[PDB]
Amino acid sequence: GKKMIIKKKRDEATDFERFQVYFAKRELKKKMTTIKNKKN
Amino acid sequence: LQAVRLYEKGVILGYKRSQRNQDPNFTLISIKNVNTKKHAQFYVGKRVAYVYRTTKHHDGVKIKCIWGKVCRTHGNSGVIRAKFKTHIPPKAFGDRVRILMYP
Amino acid sequence: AVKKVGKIIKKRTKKFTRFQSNRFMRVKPAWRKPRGIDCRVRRRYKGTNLMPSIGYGSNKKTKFLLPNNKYKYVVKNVKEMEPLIMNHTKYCVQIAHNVSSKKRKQIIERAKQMNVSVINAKARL
Amino acid sequence: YAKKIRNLGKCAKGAGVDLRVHFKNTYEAARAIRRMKLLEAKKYLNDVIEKKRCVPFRKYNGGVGRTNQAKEFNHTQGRWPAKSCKFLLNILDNVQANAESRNLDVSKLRLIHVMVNKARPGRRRTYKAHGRINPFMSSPCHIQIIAREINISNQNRLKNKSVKKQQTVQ
Amino acid sequence: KHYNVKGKKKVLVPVNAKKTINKKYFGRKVASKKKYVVQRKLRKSIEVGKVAIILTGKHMGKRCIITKILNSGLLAVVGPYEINGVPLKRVDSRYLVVTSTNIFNFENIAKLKDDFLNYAQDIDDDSFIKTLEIKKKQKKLLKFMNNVIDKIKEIRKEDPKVQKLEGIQKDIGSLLKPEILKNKVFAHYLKSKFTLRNDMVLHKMKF
Amino acid sequence: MYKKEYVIDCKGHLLGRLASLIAKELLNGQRIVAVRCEDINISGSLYRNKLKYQEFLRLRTNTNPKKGPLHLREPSKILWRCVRGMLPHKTYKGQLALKKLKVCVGMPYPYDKKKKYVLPSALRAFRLKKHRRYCRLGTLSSRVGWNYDTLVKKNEVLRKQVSKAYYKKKVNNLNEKKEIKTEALNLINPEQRQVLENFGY
RNA sequence: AUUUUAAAAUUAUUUGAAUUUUUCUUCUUAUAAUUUAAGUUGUUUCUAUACAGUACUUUCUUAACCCACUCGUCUUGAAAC
RNA sequence: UUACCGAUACCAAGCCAUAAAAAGAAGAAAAAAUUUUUUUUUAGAAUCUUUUUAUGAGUAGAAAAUCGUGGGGU
RNA sequence: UUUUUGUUUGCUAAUGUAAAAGAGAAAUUAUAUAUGUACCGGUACAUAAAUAAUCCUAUCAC
Ligand SMILES: O[C@H](c1cc(C(F)(F)F)nc2c(C(F)(F)F)cccc12)[C@@H]1CCCCN1
Ligand SMILES: O[C@H](c1cc(C(F)(F)F)nc2c(C(F)(F)F)cccc12)[C@@H]1CCCCN1
Ligand SMILES: [Mg+2]
Ligand SMILES: [Mg+2]
Ligand SMILES: [Mg+2]
Ligand SMILES: [Mg+2]
Ligand SMILES: [Mg+2]
Repeated sequence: GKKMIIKKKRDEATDFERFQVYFAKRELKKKMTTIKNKKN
Repeated sequence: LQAVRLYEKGVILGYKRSQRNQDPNFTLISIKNVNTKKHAQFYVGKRVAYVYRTTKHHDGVKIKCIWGKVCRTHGNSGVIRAKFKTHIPPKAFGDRVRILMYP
Repeated sequence: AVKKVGKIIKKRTKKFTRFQSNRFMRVKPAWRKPRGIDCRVRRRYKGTNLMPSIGYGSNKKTKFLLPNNKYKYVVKNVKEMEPLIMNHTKYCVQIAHNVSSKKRKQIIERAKQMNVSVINAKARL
Repeated sequence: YAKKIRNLGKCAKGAGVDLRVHFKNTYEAARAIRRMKLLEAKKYLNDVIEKKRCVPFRKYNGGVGRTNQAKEFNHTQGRWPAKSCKFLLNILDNVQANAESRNLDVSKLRLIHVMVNKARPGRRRTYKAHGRINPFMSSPCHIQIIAREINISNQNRLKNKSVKKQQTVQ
Repeated sequence: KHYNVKGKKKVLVPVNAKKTINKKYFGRKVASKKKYVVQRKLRKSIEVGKVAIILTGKHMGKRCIITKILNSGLLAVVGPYEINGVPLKRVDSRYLVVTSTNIFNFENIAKLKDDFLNYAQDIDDDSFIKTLEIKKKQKKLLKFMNNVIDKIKEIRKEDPKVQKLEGIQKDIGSLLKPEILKNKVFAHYLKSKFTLRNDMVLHKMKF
Repeated sequence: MYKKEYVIDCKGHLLGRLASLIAKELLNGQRIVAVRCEDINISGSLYRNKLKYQEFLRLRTNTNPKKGPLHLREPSKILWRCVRGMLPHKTYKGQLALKKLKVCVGMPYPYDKKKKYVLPSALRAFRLKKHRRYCRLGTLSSRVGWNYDTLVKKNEVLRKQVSKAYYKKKVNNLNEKKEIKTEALNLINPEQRQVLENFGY
């Protein structure tokens, strides 16, 4: 059900919203990358 | 990232065809992830460009392009018919084509 | 196919070559209409040479117009040049293949005076 | 002669009018020769006359045997057409002489045009079967030999487009 | 002027007859017998402060904010030069995919709307079309390479209309920029280019 | 069929249908690597299949069997033949398409590290009722003289161990990534985080 | 060089009616305009500030997709073994 | 049960011919320039011109319109 | 191997691509169930179950 709802959200999103999501992902990646580096 | 897509990818397939009759006036195009009639209709007015490379330079370049309009959907499975300014060469039958977002 | 340029429509740019003119030397390309049983061309089987037919003809209005839009008029002499003084936008001069060079030059000169186009000015130039 | 030369000062020509040799063998020989320094060609001819190196019969190869020397030209068939070779040699010699008479170095001369045309057949009669006369004609030839001494648009829009492309690349 | 047939209300715009056509059996006459051509009428998504993606230009894929419905049908667009790099650019409605996002919907930038509107109004149609003289001058440079380009650029700069346009653009930037900057995500979005990827089906997209 | 090269895992598929699927793709313009061809299933009973094969073999050219129907008995080879059958191979385009196809028994050098795809409309589990007789292609091949079946099986088994090893590592990596994500979700920005949560990620 | 008119329709007016009380309500008295009449015109590029270029035209050349059986002939019937 | 593909058949539009039908023994239009020049035309060939509509398979055969070759008078 | 410019007498500078626009994605296996994990194929516990309807990877120039 959750996945369905996620899919629906994705479908209905505005371009800006998609962009926002992308930005968020990028931020996470940055943070994630940093964490990985630290671990190393 | 260098270069921005902005088009849907496609494959320029056969001509519009009988079993053994040609019809070079229309080309059949498969558009990436569009599998149904309904989806196909979305692309109806979009402009299609077959871009191709050559050895001899022309207008000072090795790449030239033939333009088309995308005319109608084609049978149940998301394929579309496209009509071009000049008919496409059949050398093209397995090639990639671009379906732009304009109109 | 069809060869639109201006309003000038040509239905069939390809020449209709004689059947089998491509198979035996002795048979020239000049259209001849096939007769006799079992022709294939006569019978119009898919894949053979086409038969010239009246459908192919150009619109009565643009017919003998060349790409220029002027009817070609053959010119052997100044006297002949003269009928087209009141027609420089509708007929274009071609100088006869057999005209000597001086005469040709003269004709060309005349044409320029008249504002009439010459389609073959360059012969012996 | 058939070739487009431009400058005949660096060229030496030689011809054979109606040779009493077979057109096909001679043709083959000519082919073998072609695109070679004159002296080398002469040497080759000499060798063929003495049955040391063969000429490869590649065009008119119907029934011609299967020699050992043909491996030199990546072929299987080859022959040593004696009389024809001799004739060719003579013509080569003539050409050389002509060159000498002018002012061309024989070491730097290459055969640029070795043409063999077939002349009019010399008619003879052979007798066959049940009282039947048949043509026993020859295949004469003309030989022509030439030796030679051997050592946008701009458009403003287009320009703009190009510039843009360059920028993109950068 | 407008006509209301069958309940459409189409709106007429005065047009000029330019093409001449040969008469049947005497002297030529103008092609157009019609004096008024129906107005373009844009789609029910093109607004005054929405962000759109330019599909075809040199700034291909850039996200630029819409400015003025420029009466000639085609609209004016700005990606506030000091942020996105898109100048005061005239564009057709078809070569722009307008997103559902509006600038004047944000709480910070909504108050500076009247000024923007005024600025848009100030921009005109004839300020875009380059006069023939300039074109001629540009051409004259064809008869080294980069030097030519530089010359062309200089010529372009020289144009008084062009200068005016530039000034207008600058003014717009001044008006808008700081607010945009403050909305950092929004600014980033504006900056970035829209690219289709291997998941974006396009036909199911509601952007 | 817009990928560079599709690697198809032929295990658990139904032969003819699979071939058909391949052929169209090939025609369109897609490089296909049919991998693991020993485990392709045929819808007939094994014995029936064998009989059919025998019959096929029997139809050879009477004058000189050096020409005529070449009875290629490798499972991959068989698959290839089938594919060809469903193609206009006598033309140029058809030939090209045929060439584009590559068939492999088991898994070789590069096609162990590439993602293996499955054709769901051709699967045996989805196309046959489970009270009908089916036949493994490898077995059939063996029956009509292929010999290298056991060896192939052994190779496959060996590969499996390697895959398992790799898989474990992959799993570990995934877990690590997840952990990192969990850690870092609190280190971003509130609104952004919320947005991310909303969109599934 | 008068059926690219006349009317229809529409727009802004003006007189009288109607029951379908209605910013497309209809007829009608009169006037201008317009196009939904009365078969496509306009805007901006580009070719191009070119004389021929790699662009454009066209002849030839192979490709390629699809098709295509030796013509004449006598014959119910010929690609005909 | 839908959906679709699919003819030289059908429909819509053009153009070609054929057949028939309407009908026919005087006149300035526009553009570009800068009120006057320049640019185009300014039609009337009866088997001809303008327009309209329908139609177009074809061996044996018939007819018509053309096209070309050797010579003749003009 | 790296760099630069180019491939705009029969020759002696030299071009071609049936396919780049992110051509992204390595468990295995069953289909009336599989996969791990931990012990001894068996047991117990997890885990997938519209599985690519996903995940990864993009634009942060200077
Ligand atoms: O089409 C059948 C057939 C052929 C071949 C092939 F040619 F590939 F070896 N394989 C078949 C198989 C196969 F073994 F699965 F390949 C099964 C059933 C029929 C087959 C044969 C062909 C001759 C007449 C009917 N049986
Ligand atoms: O029919 C009139 C006409 C008159 C005369 C005339 F009376 F002079 F002999 N001759 C005509 C001729 C003519 F006989 F050849 F002279 C042809 C056509 C019309 C003619 C036309 C009427 C339209 C204007 C031209 N003359
Ligand atoms: Mg018959
Ligand atoms: Mg016959
Ligand atoms: Mg065929
Ligand atoms: Mg009989
Ligand atoms: Mg008829």
